[PDB]
Amino acid sequence: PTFFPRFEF
Amino acid sequence: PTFFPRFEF
Amino acid sequence: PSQMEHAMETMMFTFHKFAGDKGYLTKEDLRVLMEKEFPGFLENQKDPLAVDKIMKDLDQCRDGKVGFQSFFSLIAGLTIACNDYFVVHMKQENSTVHEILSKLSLE
Amino acid sequence: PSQMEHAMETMMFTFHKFAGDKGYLTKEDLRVLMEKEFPGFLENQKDPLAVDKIMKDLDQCRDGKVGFQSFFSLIAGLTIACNDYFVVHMKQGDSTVHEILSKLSLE
Repeated sequence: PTFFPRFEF
Repeated sequence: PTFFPRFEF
Repeated sequence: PSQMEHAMETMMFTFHKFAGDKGYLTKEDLRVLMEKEFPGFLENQKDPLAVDKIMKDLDQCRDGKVGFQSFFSLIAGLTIACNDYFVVHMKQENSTVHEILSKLSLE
Repeated sequence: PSQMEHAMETMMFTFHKFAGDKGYLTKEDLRVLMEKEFPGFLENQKDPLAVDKIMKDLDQCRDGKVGFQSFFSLIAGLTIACNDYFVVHMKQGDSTVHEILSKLSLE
């Protein structure tokens, strides 16, 4: 149960 | 946002 | 190329090593993966059905197929468990990780 | 001494190595971590205050402290992003992860 950040490109 | 299992000992 | 970058490539590569062109892991692939990457972990898991129970608890995984994210979910599980232990029962690492994994069992 | 096992150790070690004794990472610790461990990444990050943006997001970053768990969030974020890019755009020879992180930018 952990929330990660989103990296695009 | 990612669920993970819980390992003890 | 960082130690960290290498760790990441290792994670990606390992998954793909075992998943193969189809791009996911089944129980079988997973089983062998762990047998090879987390030696002794499953034996010392005092259980026969162990890997099956694991899948069920992975991030998104109730159809026999395991994605990279589901997979990474597993790493997170182990690594964190290791760290919580390491933080408590010690303070040295110049494997130790191999040693901790042996003490761990699922819930 | 396995390979996933090393990767996990690297991860644990790196957090701890930069965190130091206090047990957590401040925005400063984290910036240098990323400066050493994700060399080109932060530089090619065309926002110059990307670290701030990343720090501001980190799951439990609100006391300015960064847990191992939080730290792992970051690894997951990058790895999974790397992997998605890898699979769509390429599908060994090292230096790719390094080259993928270059094209990576936050939300």
